[PDB]
Amino acid sequence: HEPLILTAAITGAETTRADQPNLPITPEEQAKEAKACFEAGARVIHLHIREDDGRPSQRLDRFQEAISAIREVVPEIIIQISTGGAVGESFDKRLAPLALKPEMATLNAGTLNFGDDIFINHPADIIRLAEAFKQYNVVPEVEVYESGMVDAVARLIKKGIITQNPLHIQFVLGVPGGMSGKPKNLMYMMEHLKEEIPTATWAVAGIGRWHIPTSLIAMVTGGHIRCGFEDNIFYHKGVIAESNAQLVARLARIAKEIGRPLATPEQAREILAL
Amino acid sequence: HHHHEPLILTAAITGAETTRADQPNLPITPEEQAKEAKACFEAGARVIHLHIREDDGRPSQRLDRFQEAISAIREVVPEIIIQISTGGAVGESFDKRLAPLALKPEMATLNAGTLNFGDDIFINHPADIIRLAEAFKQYNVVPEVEVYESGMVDAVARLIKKGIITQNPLHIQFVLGVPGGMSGKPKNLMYMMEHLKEEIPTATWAVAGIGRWHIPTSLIAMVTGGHIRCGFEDNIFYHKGVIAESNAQLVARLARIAKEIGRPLATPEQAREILALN
Amino acid sequence: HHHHEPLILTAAITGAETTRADQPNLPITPEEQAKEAKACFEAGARVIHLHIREDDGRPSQRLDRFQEAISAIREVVPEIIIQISTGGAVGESFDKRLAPLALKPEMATLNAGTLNFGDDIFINHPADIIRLAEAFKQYNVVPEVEVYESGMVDAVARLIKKGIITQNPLHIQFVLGVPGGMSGKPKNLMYMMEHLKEEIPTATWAVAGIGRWHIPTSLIAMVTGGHIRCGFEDNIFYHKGVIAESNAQLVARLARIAKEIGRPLATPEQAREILALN
Amino acid sequence: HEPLILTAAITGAETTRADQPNLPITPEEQAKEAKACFEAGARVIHLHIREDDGRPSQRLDRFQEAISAIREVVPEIIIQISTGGAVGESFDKRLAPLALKPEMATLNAGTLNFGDDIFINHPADIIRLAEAFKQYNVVPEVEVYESGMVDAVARLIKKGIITQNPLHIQFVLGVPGGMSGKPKNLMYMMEHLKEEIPTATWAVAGIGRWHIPTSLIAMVTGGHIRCGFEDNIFYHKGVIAESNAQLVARLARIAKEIGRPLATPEQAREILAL
Ligand SMILES: [Mg+2]
Ligand SMILES: [Mg+2]
Ligand SMILES: [Zn+2]
Ligand SMILES: [Zn+2]
Ligand SMILES: [Zn+2]
Ligand SMILES: [Zn+2]
Repeated sequence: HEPLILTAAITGAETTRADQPNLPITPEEQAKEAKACFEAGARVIHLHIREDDGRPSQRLDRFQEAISAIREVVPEIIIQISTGGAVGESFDKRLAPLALKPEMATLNAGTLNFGDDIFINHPADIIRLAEAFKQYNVVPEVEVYESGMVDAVARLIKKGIITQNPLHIQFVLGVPGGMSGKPKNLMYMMEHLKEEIPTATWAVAGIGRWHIPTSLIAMVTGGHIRCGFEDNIFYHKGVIAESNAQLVARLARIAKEIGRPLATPEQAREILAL
Repeated sequence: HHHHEPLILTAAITGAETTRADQPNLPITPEEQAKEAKACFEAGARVIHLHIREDDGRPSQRLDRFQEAISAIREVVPEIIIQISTGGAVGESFDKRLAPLALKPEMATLNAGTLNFGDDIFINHPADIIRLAEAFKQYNVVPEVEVYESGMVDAVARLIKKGIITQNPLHIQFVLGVPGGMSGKPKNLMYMMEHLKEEIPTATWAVAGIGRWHIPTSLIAMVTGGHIRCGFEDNIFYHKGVIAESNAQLVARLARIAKEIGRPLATPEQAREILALN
Repeated sequence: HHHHEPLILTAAITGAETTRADQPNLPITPEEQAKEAKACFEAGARVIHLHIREDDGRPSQRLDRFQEAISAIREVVPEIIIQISTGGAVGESFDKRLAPLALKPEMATLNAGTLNFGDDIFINHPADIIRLAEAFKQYNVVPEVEVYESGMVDAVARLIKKGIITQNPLHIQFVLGVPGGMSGKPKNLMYMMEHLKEEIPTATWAVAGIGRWHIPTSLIAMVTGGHIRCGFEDNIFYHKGVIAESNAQLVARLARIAKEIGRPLATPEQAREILALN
Repeated sequence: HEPLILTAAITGAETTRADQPNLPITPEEQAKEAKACFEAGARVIHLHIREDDGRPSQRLDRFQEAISAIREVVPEIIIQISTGGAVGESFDKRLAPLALKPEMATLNAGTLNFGDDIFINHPADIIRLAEAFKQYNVVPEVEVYESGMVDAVARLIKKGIITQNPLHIQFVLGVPGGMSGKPKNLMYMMEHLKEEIPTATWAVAGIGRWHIPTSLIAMVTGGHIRCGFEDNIFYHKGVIAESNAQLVARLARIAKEIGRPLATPEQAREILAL
């Protein structure tokens, strides 16, 4: 019965147009998808940007273009920019777009092996990013891939480095190298978070095949849900999705079947302390 | 992966306690139960969990009335599995609860313990559990073992060790949300499936969520390989404060959610195979 | 951190079922119980969970005999907390189980549900649970609420919501390992403490592990802030196949383990504060 | 009732002689400590080496000296060499001592932030180390700091990269950056491992204040236990330990109190598939 906030992670850094022909790459494509997602029930867009050639971008001008396009089509949507970017990107380039003063942005809470590579978040870089969030008055969404990252975040809170309260945690489950999205895991994580950061709220992203199991557990445990091509390009096993909005709409339908209302924009901002 | 695990839906259409005053759509007579069973089957149900009533709504244990209901359902929907309750109504004698196994249904419930049950006690004395287990062997009926608490899993495992229950694979029905029993919160259903895997590794399972626990138990079962029971016996509401129109309406919602997520419904043949009814 | 959580040890010295034939060292008479209570206190126990017996070993509920035992224990060890059982023996009437609250002990048990209990049923009808809860208020006695299954936690939480139990903080005693109840495996004790934290956030807890579950429950409790019950009522063996020499021997082992790990034993004053007995 | 294998991690890479005056640094000191630990109940020594000045070493000659000294005092002990070394050490230097053909050695299963630094185990380096274990016929002890590392190891098993069965996993709990040693966590990890790698055996190391909680849970769940100055220099809060053997002996006493037998050398080798 608690409202449900749906996030659409519409582009990401890695997904190709060859694999997912409906992948939005340009600001205009991203705005069109954001409108469809909003109408389907999404209240947050998790935003990565691309150059026209499809390579990942960290350019401030390009971020401003995408943010402006999305805002103009759906002024009420929450635009959450990524500070993760493409694995391997320099930390300075990942941090810089906070200067655009978005409403929300991601804050990655640890390092992990990530497929064939390593997604690096050095402890000193986490601290400097956390300080930049404060300086630009941006509300973090803290990305957690493993149990230990919750404790790490709790220590940064204790030290006064992360002062946001309530803090919003995004469990990102199913990375090869990170915690999987099996139900035991999501239950463990929400309970672990409740022990360590009792006032934190949470959402879950389930990569690939973990999208459905994470979503259905979150539905009935008060959690919020992320979906989209950044995490999963398939609507069913072996069946490419038509759009990010198709993925959002399924979650909206399930919420309607079970009687869990979707958050209004106002409710989403209240819950996320925006 | 859920795309490869057939889902068995059970409709517990009548029960012992639900009233026509609370749920105007409650099926009471054999004819009414047959009609509802057919609609439930068409909506995706493969098992009916059957209690019977007299025409005036009183719970019954009579063998003639059980046969009337069984035959009515079989005549219109022979494909569905008719699972007889041996739990019956509040305070019923154990003799009357056991007797209908002599009708040789495909399946019947075997309650695995005693618990406080609302304002009363649902009594299953250890010696009676044993004689009921013996009756399942005598009459060649497959049990569905009803579990309301952790310790009932251990109790069943002891009966298996003692050779009192030899059915393998054994089917366990978690019944969660009784006032006096374990609730249907997600932590609990996760705990129970994992506990069952430790104690009875080859057992299969279903969950029934009483009242407000219907939705949480169903969605967890969807994505953990469990099977799902619904129906007026357990829950008369489609949403909080919104009475369900029929048992089939409840079944159809579960079928729609399964279809959304790509989990196939068991065919009658698959339901019988999974439950070891052939 | 365990170095800062006092540990309350309870000795359940006699019980209703344990026999002198199995355990030659079992204390039966008030004098024997007093001697054992003193030795247990010296070994680290702060609470005695008291059942009484007639001289021939039969379980008793008589108020004159309860007063005799209580007084005998108080005379030699006034510091120990004497917690009266209201569970009593197999099949005992609820009237006789309730009556000793009129003796106004510091603490008494309040059994939170019915369960199969070995070959019998331990009956706690919902209406009787309520009238016992009412008696705790009438006689100004603090309850220790005995929980054998998950659903009993929910039942207690409902009585708190209804204002039937107003004791706060409430002390819960998990009793794990009864045949018919939840076992004392580590998964279970972890689940139960976490479930209790969700449902009754301010409750404190202890664990009793019947038989082979004594060691697993004790070591988990040591490092999770729980308190620990031991004694012949629950377990007559020091090791598998090795009879315990006394209840104090069991208490002393727990005290030694606490000392090894640096967890302090509660003083009598701390035990009373924690249990809200002042 | 199942036998208990105690491991003594006697030296490590970071502990100083100033903080723990009884820290063994030289091969001779390490041999003396190993004998005392063996007599107290230890069946495995987890071995890091130091130069005489106390800096961490990866020199093959120095490893051979330590291995020889320990072997000569207690021929029956199992000598498990570390391939973790000091955080920041080159992977080539970490891998090289496998050429000495020890009975067992550690195999770190992932990257994590580790205090102020990052303990790096690139996916390609994990693979090459796993292949070297096979080439030198060394049995791994696989070090796991987070849930996701279990899945990662399971994938390497599926691919035939890790073929050891039964595989021995060491949960290392309490690193700042890794999973903590709280009871919920250890219970979760043993159950998660049972789901993902059903025939694996396990031990736990609890860093610092997590030594006691991890040990007592392991005692009664069939797990094995690591202790020692590498992980914890305190016998009680604020009370420096006298020796690694003191730490081992407490665990032996608790095992004796509860009736869990210590593994004989033969039993330890059987359990660990040596
Ligand atoms: Mg399109
Ligand atoms: Mg010395
Ligand atoms: Zn992203
Ligand atoms: Zn029924
Ligand atoms: Zn008692
Ligand atoms: Zn090491």
